[PDB]
Amino acid sequence: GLPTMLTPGSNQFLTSDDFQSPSAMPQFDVTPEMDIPGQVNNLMEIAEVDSVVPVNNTEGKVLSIESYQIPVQSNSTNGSQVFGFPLMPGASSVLNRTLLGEILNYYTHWSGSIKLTFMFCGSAMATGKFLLAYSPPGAGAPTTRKEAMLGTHVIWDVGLQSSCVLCIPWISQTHYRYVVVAGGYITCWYQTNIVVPADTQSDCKILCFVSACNDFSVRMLKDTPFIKQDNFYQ
Amino acid sequence: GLPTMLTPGSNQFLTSDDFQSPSAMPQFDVTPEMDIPGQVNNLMEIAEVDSVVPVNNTEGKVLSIESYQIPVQSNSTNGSQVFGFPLMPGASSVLNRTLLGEILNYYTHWSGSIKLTFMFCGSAMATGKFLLAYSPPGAGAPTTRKEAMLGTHVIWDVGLQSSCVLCIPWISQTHYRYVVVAGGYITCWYQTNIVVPADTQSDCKILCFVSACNDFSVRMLKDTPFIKQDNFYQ
Amino acid sequence: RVRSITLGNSTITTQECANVVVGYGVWPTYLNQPTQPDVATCRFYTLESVMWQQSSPGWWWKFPDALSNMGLFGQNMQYHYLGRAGYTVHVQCNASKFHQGCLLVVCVPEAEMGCATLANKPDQKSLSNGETANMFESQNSTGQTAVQANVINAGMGVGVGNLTIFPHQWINLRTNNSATIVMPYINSVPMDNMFRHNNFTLMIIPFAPLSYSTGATTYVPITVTVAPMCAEYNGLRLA
Amino acid sequence: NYHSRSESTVENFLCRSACVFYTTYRNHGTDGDNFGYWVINTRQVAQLRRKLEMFTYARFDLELTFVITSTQEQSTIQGQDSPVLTHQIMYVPPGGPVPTKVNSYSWQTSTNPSVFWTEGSAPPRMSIPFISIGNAYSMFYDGWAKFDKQGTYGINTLNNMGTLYMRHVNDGSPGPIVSTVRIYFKPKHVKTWVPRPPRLCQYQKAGNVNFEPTGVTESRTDITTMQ
Amino acid sequence: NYHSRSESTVENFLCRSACVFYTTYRNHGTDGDNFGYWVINTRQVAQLRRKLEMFTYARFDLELTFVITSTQEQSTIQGQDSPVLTHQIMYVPPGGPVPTKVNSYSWQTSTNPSVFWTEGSAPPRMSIPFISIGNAYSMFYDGWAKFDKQGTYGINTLNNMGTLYMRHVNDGSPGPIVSTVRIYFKPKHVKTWVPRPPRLCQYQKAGNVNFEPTGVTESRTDITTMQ
Repeated sequence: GLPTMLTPGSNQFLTSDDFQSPSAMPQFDVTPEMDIPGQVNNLMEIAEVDSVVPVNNTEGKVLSIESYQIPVQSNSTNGSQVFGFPLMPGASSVLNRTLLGEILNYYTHWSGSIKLTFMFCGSAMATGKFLLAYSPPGAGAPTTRKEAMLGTHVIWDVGLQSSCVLCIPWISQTHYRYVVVAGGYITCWYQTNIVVPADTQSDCKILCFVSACNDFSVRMLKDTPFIKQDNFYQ
Repeated sequence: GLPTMLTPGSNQFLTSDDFQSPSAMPQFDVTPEMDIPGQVNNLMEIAEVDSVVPVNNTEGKVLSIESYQIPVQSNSTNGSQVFGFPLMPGASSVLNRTLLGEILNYYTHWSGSIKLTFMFCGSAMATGKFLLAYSPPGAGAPTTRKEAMLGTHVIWDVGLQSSCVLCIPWISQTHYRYVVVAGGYITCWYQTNIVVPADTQSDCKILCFVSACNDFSVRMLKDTPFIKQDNFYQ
Repeated sequence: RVRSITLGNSTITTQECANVVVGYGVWPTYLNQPTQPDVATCRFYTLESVMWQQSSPGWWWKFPDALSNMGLFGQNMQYHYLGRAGYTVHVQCNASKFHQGCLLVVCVPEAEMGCATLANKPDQKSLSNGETANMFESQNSTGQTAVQANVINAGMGVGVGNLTIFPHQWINLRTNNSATIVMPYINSVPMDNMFRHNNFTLMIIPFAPLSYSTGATTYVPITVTVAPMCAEYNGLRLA
Repeated sequence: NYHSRSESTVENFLCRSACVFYTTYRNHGTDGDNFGYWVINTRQVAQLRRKLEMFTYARFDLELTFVITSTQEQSTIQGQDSPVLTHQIMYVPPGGPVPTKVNSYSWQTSTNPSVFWTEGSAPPRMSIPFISIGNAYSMFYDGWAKFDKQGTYGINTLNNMGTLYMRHVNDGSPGPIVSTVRIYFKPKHVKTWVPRPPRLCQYQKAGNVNFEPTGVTESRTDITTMQ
Repeated sequence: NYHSRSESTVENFLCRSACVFYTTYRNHGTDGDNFGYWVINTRQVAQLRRKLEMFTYARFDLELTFVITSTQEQSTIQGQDSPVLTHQIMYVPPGGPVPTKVNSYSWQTSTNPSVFWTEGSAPPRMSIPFISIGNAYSMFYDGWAKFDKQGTYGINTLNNMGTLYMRHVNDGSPGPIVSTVRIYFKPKHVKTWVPRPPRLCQYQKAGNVNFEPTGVTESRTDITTMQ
């Protein structure tokens, strides 16, 4: 009796709609929820967690646990570069498969600060200094110890502390940037050689961690570029 | 369950409807608006702006900037006509491609007062008088200086002021008139010759401006008769 | 009378009765990585004067490229990745009372200019020579990668008489000799790479040709002086 | 201020309607194999399986939309003039009778939910509640259904969500007609616990977590290189 | 009093539903080129392009209505009796997977919006929000995407609004069927900045502002003439 119009867009199945669906099993009582520990309500909780960064991405090492270990040579030229990777959490293969990068690859846009932690895994008696230098996007990676020092850097003294947390700021012209392919660079430099009670043989290692800060967000959900299937698995 | 009728006009796509459209990208956060200078909310703001009128529309001059320059002869018969064009902002080619005429050609009906500014671009020591005469629609353009003076006119004295603003009133039998093809006439007359310190060679120029007044409106939007395409540009 | 204006170590002379056109009614401000300001760049950069002749078409400058080599603010364009600035353009004109002519001094935001060859893009040199002005022509331009700099279309495919829609000023030599335009930062993003984006261009197009009495100076100098305002940049902190 | 984390939430992350299965069933056949079926699983589509297996326990309602389209086949039958085609999508709850023939007694569906849809209308839709004697679906089970059998590792009967069955109510014409169902899956009211690392190695079997070992990431030339 | 300026407003001036694209796609084909596509552009229809380019920056939502009509072709196939035809209009957001074949994996549209429409109903409709990492679409860009390349002048990736894809879900009959989509475009919630002169010279290319120089207006015989 009540008049009604066609309202174009009816009798259509828009995949991204929020219409109520009739219940195939009404008058059926579901079991009550149980207080399971670990309630997660947002993927950033996963992205806020430190994950070990594989920086030793050289050929032949990605299949071993040595990909996570940054080698610190017992003797090397002062001002040599210990390591270096670009600040592309969703693009650069160093940070791509981390928890942060895994979350990022599920989305198209992202924004926020990257939290990097470098931990020295050498002896308690070992001492030494490192230049953890950060290059802003567009600047280009430094080529010497002096160029790294003249920019943003910290003197990470191994003897004083075995860890160094470095918060990478958000520098972009837009509110969000694309996850896919500037971002910046992290380079470490031998300020001083590692000094030990002069009797050791093997070399020290540095472990890297990546995390998101509290201002991290992702906008446009998409399919991750990592899992692939030819058809149904069964 | 609730009864409903056919209500003729349903399941139709009326192009000029205001029905809500389902969002293909819901749960997507658009970037916030930025305070960009130049917020325009109405085309009359464009139409209220003075635009230089090409009055020197003689053949061979429309491709040069001389089409905007009204030549004022160093010596000519007193009572000669400096220039003259009809008051057809959307029809006459003199006013057709101005900002006002460009806005008008996007509509079918219009109403309001035309604001005309004439600026003398001669020397500061130059002096002289002009008859800026306005003919109401249906009267016909005057043929002599006396006929122009016996009607609506101003004595624009070059020495006293280098600009003259002339507000053309709204004279029509209807609230709106069609943009397409009476309107009136503007004619300028040599009241006196231009007088200079008797040593100059080149002649002076007059620049004309057209604008809409605060009571200007346009009713029926249509396609402009100026841009044309055979098909899609790509 | 005479008004003296000093910014940094630069001083210019302006009339008391000088009309100032403030962009779109907006005075340049900051966006209130933390952006870093540079007040040392707030100086008067007087470009080389251009000689206005009886047969001279207009000129244009694209100001991110124009001040690209002007000491400070040029070093800052080269140095900082992101930059933002409003500009005070002051166009002077030195003429006697025996000189004629009218000028349209207009600043055009996003003046994307076409090419002489339709299936081509203008090159960097043709679009902006920097501190050197690029001149219009009274006829069609010919070139594989040259800007279509015919005066009537203002290089933009529009009517040159309709250019008054942009923040403009009229210099009638019998009435005025100067033009002050205060252009805020106009863009679709809060801050942009300055080395590859000209936010606006200044067009000085003589609508009435220059004229002069016998014995008077043939050319009339047109001087453009630009003062960046509220310039701020990217900022390099945290590591 | 802080940027909104709205679409990063587990509800927005997981409640996305995706196609998880499509099958074709005939209108005529030699045996009674003229029906399509699908045991409701979340481990057959890699994208959805990875997204769900990023958590250990989940609890959600199944919203299913069926996109059924029919095609007339080849030739040799004239004057087809088939009337409109009606489809039955029968849902079999866990422990319910499972058909083996197109005209089985189970299709009479005394207690199996069933939706009858006529072609030309909006696609049929039904919602399955959280059906488990347990308190949550477990994407991972470090245990045996029966400790005696080695092959029962990782299998528990608490994740069985039922089976969907599709068929033609009427043939319409004496000529061949084949229909595709194209089930679209959408979890609703999702609660997830104990987050897990994303699956790195490619999946091999739907009922296994077996994997060929893979590198942690892609390699580069040097530890100091930038491109 | 003052006459009303209601329909002169930018909203009324620009929010007018116009056809911006039409394409035909087959139901059968040799390759998989049985689909229509359209990169969403505002610079292909001269009237709409001129109206939008009268401003420098714009910010609007895209309302799209699709008018899909199917026609049976020629002959040599008998007993066609095709069932109703279903169409899929998949929208690909910027940066999303782009199909190359009629049966590409992108059509499974894990995150690409897609509308399935059966013929005989009201035309399908979908609305695209303002999608740009920038704060407004820029109809004019006096700059280079990459300053090194000359050919990048006037191109910025902030105006990319995605691509529309159209195809047949079902063939219906073994005979030829060709469908035209006829997309109708309508901006909503339009805010415009920095007004510009109307384009005088005729457009040449969609991705260029190049122009053959044209006279400022039409000529007349004399500066004092009246007709």
